[PDB]
Amino acid sequence: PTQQSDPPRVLISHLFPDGKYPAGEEVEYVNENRYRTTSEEKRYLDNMQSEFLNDYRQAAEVHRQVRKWAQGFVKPGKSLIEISEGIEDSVRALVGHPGLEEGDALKAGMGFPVGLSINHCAAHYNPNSGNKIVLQQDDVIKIDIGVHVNGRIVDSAFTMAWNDQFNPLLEAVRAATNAGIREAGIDARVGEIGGVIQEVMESYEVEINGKTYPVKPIRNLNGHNILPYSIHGTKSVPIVKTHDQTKMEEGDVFAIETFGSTGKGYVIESGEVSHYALRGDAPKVDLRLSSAKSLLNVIKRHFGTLPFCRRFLDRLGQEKYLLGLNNLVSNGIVEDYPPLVDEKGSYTAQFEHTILIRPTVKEVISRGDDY
Ligand SMILES: [Mn+2]
Ligand SMILES: [Mn+2]
Repeated sequence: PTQQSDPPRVLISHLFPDGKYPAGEEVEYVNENRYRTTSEEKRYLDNMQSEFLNDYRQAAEVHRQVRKWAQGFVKPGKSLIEISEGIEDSVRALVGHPGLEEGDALKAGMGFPVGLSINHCAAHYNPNSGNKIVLQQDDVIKIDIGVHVNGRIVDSAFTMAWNDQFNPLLEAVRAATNAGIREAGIDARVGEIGGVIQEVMESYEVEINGKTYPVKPIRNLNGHNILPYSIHGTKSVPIVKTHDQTKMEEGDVFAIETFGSTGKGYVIESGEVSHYALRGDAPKVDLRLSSAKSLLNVIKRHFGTLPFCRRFLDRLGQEKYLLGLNNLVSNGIVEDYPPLVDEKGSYTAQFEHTILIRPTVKEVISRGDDY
């Protein structure tokens, strides 16, 4: 009767005609916070933020519908460019914002670049223009998609593979992410969550080419809280046990992500850079390159503090910007985020959800029937 298309092009509001988007997985807080579910005070407080919640849920439903398409489309033989462009075009169509006029991408659309990270690369790879890389049968790809509505950013990610030998690695990381999500809640201490994530993940091992490898958490990667128009707040959620005693609090939003690896369990920056973000705390700089000054205005007027990638500049007709972009990075105005890799020959996997720590309940807003 009324369904999404292939690829997704139907405005999400057409599929939810009352303008209300579905809640994600709602979980009661445990023990001394269980009173929150039925507390009239906390229910009224939660209801004050109905528009915030509904925007978050719109972004999460777009995320689900686009990743459903991706899960059916992405296979060996597809190019990274066509996958990324397919995801991006679907997100923008569903939210109704082409993101070409100044300010339009800041209303709704991509929350950050599409991560398409293969094998020993765990994160922060996105093809730049002219990229010709095609997925192979023995690849393990992490697809990290961000959707925002009015600056409410849903960050959720999953891994795909086509050779069954990798399945235990994917299962390990999915299980570890789900254990971290289960531990999350008001007053939970992030370093203790990390220990639970680690215990679950390290209970897995995977045989690759005749040798058995323990699955190791990537110890220098972590989840984080999410702020308006800003993917990273000040709080971290480690994926190993640490003595970070920071607590989750009412009103927080967290990206609970875990990464597992058959290699060292540690990543370094390596490879072509595609991902960038304007720092809200950028210092004052006497910019002399005309092209750094013009590029900064393009960035502020189109992306604000949302992360962007090179192709997001290319599609705005920017052609001579790499000098200026590197200058804004060197001057501390824009941060760069190079691809992150474990050792050559290793395989890494990622699963991630966004959770809302509401006054009443925990909402795993990006949960779907897929993961
Ligand atoms: Mn992510
Ligand atoms: Mn994240």
